[PDB]
Amino acid sequence: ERHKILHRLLQ
Amino acid sequence: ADLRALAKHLYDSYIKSFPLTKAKARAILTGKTTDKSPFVIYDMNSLMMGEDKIKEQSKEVAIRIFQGCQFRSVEAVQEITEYAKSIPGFVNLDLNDQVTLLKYGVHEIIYTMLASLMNKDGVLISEGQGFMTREFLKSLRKPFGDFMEPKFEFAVKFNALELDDSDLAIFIAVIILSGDRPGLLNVKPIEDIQDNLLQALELQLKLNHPESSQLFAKLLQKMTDLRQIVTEHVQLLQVIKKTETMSLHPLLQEIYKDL
Ligand SMILES: CC[C@H](NC(=O)c1ccc2c(c1)c(C)c(C)n2Cc1ccc(-c2ccccc2C(=O)O)cc1)c1ccccc1
Repeated sequence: ERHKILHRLLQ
Repeated sequence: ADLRALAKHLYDSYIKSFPLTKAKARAILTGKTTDKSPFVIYDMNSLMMGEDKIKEQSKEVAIRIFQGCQFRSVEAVQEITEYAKSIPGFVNLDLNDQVTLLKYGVHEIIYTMLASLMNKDGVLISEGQGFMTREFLKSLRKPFGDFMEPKFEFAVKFNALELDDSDLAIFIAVIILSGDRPGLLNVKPIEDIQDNLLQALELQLKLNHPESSQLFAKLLQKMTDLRQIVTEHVQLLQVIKKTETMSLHPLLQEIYKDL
């Protein structure tokens, strides 16, 4: 939520 | 777990995720290839020549270099994230925790692996095609003169352990699965994984470094030194925030936000 890019890298 | 199978799995994944290994870096740094020598960068003219010979951007050296480090850090975060996904159990963790582990783990990992690219006199750059001298980096105008020097200090001590890629693959996995990161929702399953990783690391070091029976203990104690570098780096970034009227890549801003 607060980490859009990291979240995308992770999924 | 089969601890030898785990160690092998992690090594194979590390090799797939990280294109410049310590093995390749050491070959280059000791001149044991497979040349020609990397282009040596020690001043502004050689930096400029290096850009020609060969491969918003500041025409100022200190910022140019700082920007290069940002770009490479953005790449490192992606490689590390790919690697994290290959650690057994990691992708089954709560997604908020996965993000937390990466957020707080990447600096420790980046600086651990940066040592692989360093000797006491400089650091390999641009996938090993260049070598940037430590004294040159030290000579950059304030506040950037102190940007790299703590990384080098750490690296000289850490490289004295003589770890190889198979050791490092497991150590980096141990770093990722750190149950003491601020904000973690389910600490237990992270520690269960780290416990298996520490076992694998211990066996790996015992078997492959027979002369230094307490290398495992020595390696775990490097965390203070590593975290100290990270603290000094964050502090310098604050000074840079005030002094430079500077832009930080969005992924890095994301990592630093509420760090
Ligand atoms: C995670 C915090 C982040 N990164 C670092 O502090 C950091 C510093 C150095 C790093 C690294 C990380 C990594 C991963 C490496 C390999 N290096 C070495 C390196 C050396 C030279 C260049 C370089 C300089 C000029 C022109 C081209 C290059 C080039 O090689 O492309 C790039 C990287 C940070 C946060 C905020 C600002 C800057 C850096």
